[PDB]
Amino acid sequence: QMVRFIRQEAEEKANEISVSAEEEFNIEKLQLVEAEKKKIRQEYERK
Amino acid sequence: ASRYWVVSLPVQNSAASVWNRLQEQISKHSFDTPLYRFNIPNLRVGTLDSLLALSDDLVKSNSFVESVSHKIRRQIEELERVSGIESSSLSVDGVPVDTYLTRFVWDEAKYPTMSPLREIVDGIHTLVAKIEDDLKVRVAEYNNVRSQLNAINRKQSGSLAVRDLSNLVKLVTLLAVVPTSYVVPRSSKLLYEDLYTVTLFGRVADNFRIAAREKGFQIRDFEYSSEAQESRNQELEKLVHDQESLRSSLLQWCYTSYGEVFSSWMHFCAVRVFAESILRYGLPPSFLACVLAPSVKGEKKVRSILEELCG
Repeated sequence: QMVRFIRQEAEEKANEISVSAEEEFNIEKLQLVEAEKKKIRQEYERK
Repeated sequence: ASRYWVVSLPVQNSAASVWNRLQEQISKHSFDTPLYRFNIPNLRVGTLDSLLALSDDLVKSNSFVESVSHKIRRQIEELERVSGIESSSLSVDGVPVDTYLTRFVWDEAKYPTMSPLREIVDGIHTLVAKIEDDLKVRVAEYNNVRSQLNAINRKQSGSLAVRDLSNLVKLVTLLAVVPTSYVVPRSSKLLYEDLYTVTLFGRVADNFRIAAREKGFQIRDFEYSSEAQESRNQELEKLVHDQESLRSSLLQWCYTSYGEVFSSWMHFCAVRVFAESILRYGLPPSFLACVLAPSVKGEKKVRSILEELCG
């Protein structure tokens, strides 16, 4: 009966991994969307 | 084997009917004494001090001969496959015991130098020591082979405390429990019989633990793959075969070295003939004694004959 439960456990592990990846995705996106107001002070403000 | 059994009598102290009768036509024929000898003097002999030094070193020479004899009689025979070298195969100085003891031809240039034997005796002793060292090397090789023998094959034949992978069934583990229903697919039966297998499954540890060690008698773990056990058994068989071959082929070389040691002992007896001649007669080597392995009655008769030079 736990043969099908193995699939459920694998699905739960994959869902947890995907949830962690998505949670870090917002931070990764904000790492570039934000703080560029500082990097533009060197990329173009130097000009 | 047999220790030294040579008689002591110079040329001037022959115990036979005549001085030259020691070799043949002696009264020993009537008593069936196997005594026989043949002269083989060296080129020259040392002085009185040299004779005394040789007599002193004769004790060490006899000790070395005894050590070689003990090694040859023990290492070869104990292997139960090296004692196949008979008297002819182990002939001393190229002649069997019938002829080796009847002559001193071993005094040729092989072990000694066919020269004043004061240092030639030491040289022959060193050669015999080298031969004994080779025999000891062969014995050590035989011991290492026996260490290779009694290998992993000495363990149990599977489904037991040791080497149980040979009887493995190859979520499950090698249990072989010698004298279950749950969510897990416990409806199974492994091939772990050399023993018995029980219903178990890795999906839920309840059935697996119950079958393995939970109740009754705990099972014995073993390697999962029987290929490793088969390889270990094959290696053990190969090591046993190699040990047997060494006891039959390398120990055949050991038996050849034992025959060489017998030749060295014949040379030592030839030297001891001249040593006794110097001790109880003049310096030049000349002896009329004999070397054999007679019975008690024959030795007593020889002593009665030679009582003119008793100790």
